Amino acid sequence: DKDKDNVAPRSKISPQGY
Amino acid sequence: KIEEGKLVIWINGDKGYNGLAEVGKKFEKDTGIKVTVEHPDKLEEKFPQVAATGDGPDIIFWAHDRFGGYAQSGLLAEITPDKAFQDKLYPFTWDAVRYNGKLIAYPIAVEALSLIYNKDLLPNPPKTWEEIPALDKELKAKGKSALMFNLQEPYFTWPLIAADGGYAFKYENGKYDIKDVGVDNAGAKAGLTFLVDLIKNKHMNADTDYSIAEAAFNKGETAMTINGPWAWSNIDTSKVNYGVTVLPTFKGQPSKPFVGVLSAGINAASPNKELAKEFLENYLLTDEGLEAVNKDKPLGAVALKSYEEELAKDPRIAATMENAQKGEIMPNIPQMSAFWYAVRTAVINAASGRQTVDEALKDAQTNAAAEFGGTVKNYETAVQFCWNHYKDQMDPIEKDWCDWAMISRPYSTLRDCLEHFAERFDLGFPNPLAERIIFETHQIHFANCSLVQPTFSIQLGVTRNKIMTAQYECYQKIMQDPIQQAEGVYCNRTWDGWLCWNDVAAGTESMQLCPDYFQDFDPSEKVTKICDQDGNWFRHPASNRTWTNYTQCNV
Ligand SMILES: OC[C@H]1O[C@H](O[C@H]2[C@H](O)[C@@H](O)[C@@H](O)O[C@@H]2CO)[C@H](O)[C@@H](O)[C@@H]1O
Repeated sequence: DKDKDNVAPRSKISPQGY
Repeated sequence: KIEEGKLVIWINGDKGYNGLAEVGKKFEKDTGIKVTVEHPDKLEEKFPQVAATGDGPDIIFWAHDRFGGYAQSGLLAEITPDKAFQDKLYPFTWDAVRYNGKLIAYPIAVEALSLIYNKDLLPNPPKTWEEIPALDKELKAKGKSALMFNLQEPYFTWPLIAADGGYAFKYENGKYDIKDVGVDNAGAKAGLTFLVDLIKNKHMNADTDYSIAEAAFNKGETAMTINGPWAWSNIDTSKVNYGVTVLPTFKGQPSKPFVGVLSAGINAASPNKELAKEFLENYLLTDEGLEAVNKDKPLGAVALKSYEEELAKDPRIAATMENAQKGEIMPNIPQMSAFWYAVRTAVINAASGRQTVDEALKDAQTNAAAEFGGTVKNYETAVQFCWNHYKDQMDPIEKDWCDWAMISRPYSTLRDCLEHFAERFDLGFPNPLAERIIFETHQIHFANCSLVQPTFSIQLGVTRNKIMTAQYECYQKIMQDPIQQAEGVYCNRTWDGWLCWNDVAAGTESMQLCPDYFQDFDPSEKVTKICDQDGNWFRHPASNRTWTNYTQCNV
């Protein structure tokens, strides 16, 4: 679980992202 | 159309545009010609887009590194200064704006990054990068930090990455071999590792940008920053007692900033080329014009010898040039746009932990090379390049196409490549061409597999594996079940980048739990996606891209 990436990329949550 | 009888000038928002407008005022007083100075966001990108259609400013200011690409695109007038005028500027500043043997812009001033330090916090700043961790530990005990600088732009991190042997291209015998690139090499890896370890150990934060670093320094919170001459005005206003000095060494060698020459080009589509020339030669490039801009935000070491001499005793300028001599003048060749995009992506990926430093640099160089040698010049060629690599990886492992352990890395790299180039070419992701490519692999490589789900018979990291497994399942499920059995208007099943969404009736807000991909996602919170009254998935109006709402996952 610490092997997961720390922070979801903000750009992918933004209106430009997914 | 660019309007005749006036001048529109673009220059970046960190430079002395108010001072430049005062130069414009003097021009208009004398000639009646109005000069408008603008500082659009992302102007180095905006210029080639608008000028390609014969629009844009009459005059564009940037560092010289972008100008060869502009010239190659047919966007710049060749400038024609006479011998007497050329003699007024340093030969090496003309060399920065000389491309294929022609002058493509007027050189204005030499910029290099320095180490800027707070004398009240740190009277003897560190000579080496290696001592910065221990120093930060001391400072943190007192509520301060050692170092903050812009991590978002690779300009600021390149000095460290180059120190032990990173390079863009080598200028030998008057030529650049763009096949010989120094992004993916041991020295670049060592310097990027060191940067990443600073972040891992909480001496720096991966999110730090220009504004955050400037504000921390100017408020007295951080003992050091890294910046150019333009930044000294705001420091002066803040009254921090600062010094400007040589950058720290890494592994015993100098940090090597990439040196820029602020330059001014004339748009090939301007109907005012003569006016632009007069402004640039006889108003801006004079002691009085350069003083006006410099008083607003410092230029560095100006190209005009008379004024450079006047200001040369500034120790901050001396420091600027000592750093410059340790670094390298940037190339001006067209490949620079792709070089910088590569370094930016590598740094972002490694600093966030998304990729290892080795993978980040290796992929950055692979995709940059695709552009440098002319194979990839748009998204259609990019997708062909990504597919061809993928095929080359899949062909020898045919008996194992149904084994996730053998195909996961090629399949993941396929998506990394398609998505890299989408961002590069200002497209969204997913997009219809990339989706067609992914469907094609499902058709030709995975069609004999018995299961919708991936199954087994270096590996991807935990997060990437979760995303790619979900992706595979989603495409396989679409392949399995194209039909809609119910009567009516329905959005179709779709992969959004992170999650699979079932087909649903028009006018539904579908909901699923947040995926467990990231440590800062709450897997009990919800993700929503709207299927509109016409049976199309909702597009965000800011982008016009199909858009899922993950905003609650992260809170
Ligand atoms: O970070 C990549 C970027 O680096 C340089 O841009 C500098 C510029 O030269 C300075 O004048 C100042 O404005 O900061 C910029 C960095 O944010 C290259 O000139 C530029 O082409 C490149 O994209």
